[PDB]
Amino acid sequence: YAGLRTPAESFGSGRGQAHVPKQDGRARRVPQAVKGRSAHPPKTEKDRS
Amino acid sequence: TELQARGLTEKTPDLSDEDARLLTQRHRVGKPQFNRQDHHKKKRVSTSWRKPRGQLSKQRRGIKGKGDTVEAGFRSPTAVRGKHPSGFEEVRVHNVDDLEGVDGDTEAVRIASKVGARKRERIEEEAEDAGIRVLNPTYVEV
Amino acid sequence: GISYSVEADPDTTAKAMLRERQMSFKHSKAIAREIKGKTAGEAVDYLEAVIEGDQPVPFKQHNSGVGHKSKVDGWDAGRYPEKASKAFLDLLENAVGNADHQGFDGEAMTIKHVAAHKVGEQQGRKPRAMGRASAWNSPQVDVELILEEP
Amino acid sequence: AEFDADVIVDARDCIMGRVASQVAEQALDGETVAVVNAERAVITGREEQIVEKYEKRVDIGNDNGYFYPKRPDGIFKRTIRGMLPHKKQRGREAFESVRVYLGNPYDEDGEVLDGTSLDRLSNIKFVTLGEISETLGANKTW
RNA sequence: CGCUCUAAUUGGAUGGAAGCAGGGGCGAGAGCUCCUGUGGACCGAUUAGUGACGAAAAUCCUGGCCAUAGUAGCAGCGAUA
RNA sequence: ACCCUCAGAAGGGAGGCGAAAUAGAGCAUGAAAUCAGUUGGCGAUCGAGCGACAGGGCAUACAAGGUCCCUUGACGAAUGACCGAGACGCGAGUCUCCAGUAAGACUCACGGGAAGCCGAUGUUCUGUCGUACGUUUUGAAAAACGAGCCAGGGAGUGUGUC
Ligand SMILES: [Cl-]
Ligand SMILES: [Cl-]
Ligand SMILES: [Cl-]
Ligand SMILES: [Cl-]
Ligand SMILES: [Cl-]
Ligand SMILES: [Cl-]
Ligand SMILES: [Cl-]
Ligand SMILES: [Mg+2]
Ligand SMILES: [Mg+2]
Ligand SMILES: [Mg+2]
Ligand SMILES: [Mg+2]
Ligand SMILES: [Mg+2]
Ligand SMILES: [Mg+2]
Ligand SMILES: [Mg+2]
Ligand SMILES: [Mg+2]
Ligand SMILES: [Mg+2]
Ligand SMILES: [Mg+2]
Ligand SMILES: [Mg+2]
Ligand SMILES: [Mg+2]
Ligand code: NA
Ligand code: NA
Ligand code: NA
Ligand code: NA
Ligand code: NA
Ligand code: NA
Ligand code: NA
Ligand code: NA
Ligand code: NA
Ligand code: NA
Ligand code: NA
Ligand code: NA
Ligand code: NA
Ligand code: NA
Repeated sequence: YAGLRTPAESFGSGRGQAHVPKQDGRARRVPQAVKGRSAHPPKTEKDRS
Repeated sequence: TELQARGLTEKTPDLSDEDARLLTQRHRVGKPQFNRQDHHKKKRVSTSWRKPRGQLSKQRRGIKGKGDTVEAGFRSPTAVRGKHPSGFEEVRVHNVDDLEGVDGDTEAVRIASKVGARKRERIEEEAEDAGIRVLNPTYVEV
Repeated sequence: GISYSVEADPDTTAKAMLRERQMSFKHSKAIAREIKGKTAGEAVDYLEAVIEGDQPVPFKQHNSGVGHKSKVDGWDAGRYPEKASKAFLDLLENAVGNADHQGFDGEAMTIKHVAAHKVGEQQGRKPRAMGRASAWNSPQVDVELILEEP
Repeated sequence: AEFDADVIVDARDCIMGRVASQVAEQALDGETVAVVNAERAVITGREEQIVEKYEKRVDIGNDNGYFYPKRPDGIFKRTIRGMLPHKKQRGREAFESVRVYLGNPYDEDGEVLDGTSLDRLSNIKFVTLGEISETLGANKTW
């Protein structure tokens, strides 16, 4: 859940801004966002044997 | 009273007629800069080479004046490829034992930058005695 | 902050500096530019005339909308920035004072080097219409001065 | 006021374009040229159509401007400029080393360039540069 | 070709490592390497692995910054001080 | 610390400590965007994808590159003469011989020379070519879409089965 603990929403078109989820005027959740989730991170489920 | 480099600084390698010809060719012909397209138009775009991928790229399309695109036809002659401008083949050296097996007639040695002054002193005197030139010599007040 | 950007021979030179001055950096570039090469005493008399409004400081770079001045020679736009001028007088009072304490003739020494540097901004915020606020900052200026014997 | 011309061309009864073409070529070769008796230079054709073309050039223009000369002085000078890359360094230098004159301010009589002379006994359809200028409204100062 | 960390084999460093700046050499090229200054403690190579491994772009994200500009506003309100 | 300066527990100057204060307090290192001063080149008569490739000016401490210029001579691919002689053509001009000769890129040798001199680097001038980049598109310089600039971040991963 790293980076997913937020209700951030995108405003959509209208304010001259990219459609990026924001919370309190700060981008969040998405991989390109600072503090956003890791797109394809290491996983515990992986068989390393 | 003056600065002089240690070692056989003036030493030149002995090359076959054909190798010297090819070495002279490489020096005469040269090659284009091969810097990345439009690196000069944007500070965030560095000089490091990247194949132009744009479908409309002028350089990719081979338009005259937009710079040469990397191709195998630009390769240097096999016989001289990689040679120091002097004609010597370089041998990377880290210690005194690395000098062993080095042909001072055909190869010159380059002491890795990380090697300290104490070890360089030993390497330099031992190289000169073996008839091997040190490309990056220490300059002492002679 | 800055450090002296020019070498200075202690035996024939006097130094001085202003730190984090809250004044126009643009007025500062203009003033430095104009007093360089002058005698310490000359600069003082010049700046006092500026403060009085009898002598304009040429605004060669930051001149948008600036009205022309007849006393400006070889240029047109000029103004009378008293605040930055007063700070420069403090810089000269210090320099000339340091110079005197060292044995030199402070006033007669030439301004070998004078330069302003923007060291930062005291940040501020101005409430605007539509529930929005925008920047309302104050420049912070450092300035070096090196007096040299002539 | 004095012009050290290496060549002095006499334009009297000569075809302006053919002279200009040669004067352009020579000026580009480094020669300082002086065209003399411009008012007496000539252009072949039906006077009425010739005049219309030049009158049109006078009328043409706007705020940016299209300054077209009326005197035989300038007409010829401009005709030469059109045969030179006057906006390039070499072109401008050549053009500036060329000067046209009303009458002949020199002591020497100009030389007649080959293939530029017009035989009046064999031709009736042509006009004098001076005649063109008079029609254009120029002050006959020659 | 380059990046991280692991392993084996093997090297460099306070007689100055990494990094940074300017500069020299090599390679078609990815990129390798040297010199000088700064820096003041770590750093490689080969082989076999490893992978939150390579950016100019997404009205991309965050931070910093220039022009805009010494410009707009600091006048307008029946309370002109 | 002390002293001088100052409205002054400010700041500045001088000075002291330490290997180092450009380790002096959000103080290891200290990139880019960018700013001040300054150096080199250009510059108030001149034209705009900013360059690539050629070639000139001016500029350059060392190091890490050491080449480069002119006489002559040797070798000499394709190509390839002038002149002269003879013969044709109304004419521009052509044929035969001289001759595949002289010439002919690179490379080398002798002799002489350069050390800002050769390379290289900065800037600028000349020539040739040249309306960014990425994307959308049959067709993009596009009056189609995106970005002010820079740094850092930013997109084929795991399990199971086949
Ligand atoms: Cl290959
Ligand atoms: Cl400012
Ligand atoms: Cl007009
Ligand atoms: Cl032109
Ligand atoms: Cl006729
Ligand atoms: Cl060859
Ligand atoms: Cl993939
Ligand atoms: Mg996170
Ligand atoms: Mg760039
Ligand atoms: Mg105004
Ligand atoms: Mg409100
Ligand atoms: Mg091994
Ligand atoms: Mg891309
Ligand atoms: Mg931003
Ligand atoms: Mg405005
Ligand atoms: Mg009242
Ligand atoms: Mg620090
Ligand atoms: Mg369409
Ligand atoms: Mg990155
Ligand atoms: Na939360
Ligand atoms: Na697992
Ligand atoms: Na200006
Ligand atoms: Na005046
Ligand atoms: Na004036
Ligand atoms: Na005609
Ligand atoms: Na006109
Ligand atoms: Na935006
Ligand atoms: Na140059
Ligand atoms: Na698109
Ligand atoms: Na495009
Ligand atoms: Na269009
Ligand atoms: Na902005
Ligand atoms: Na990735």
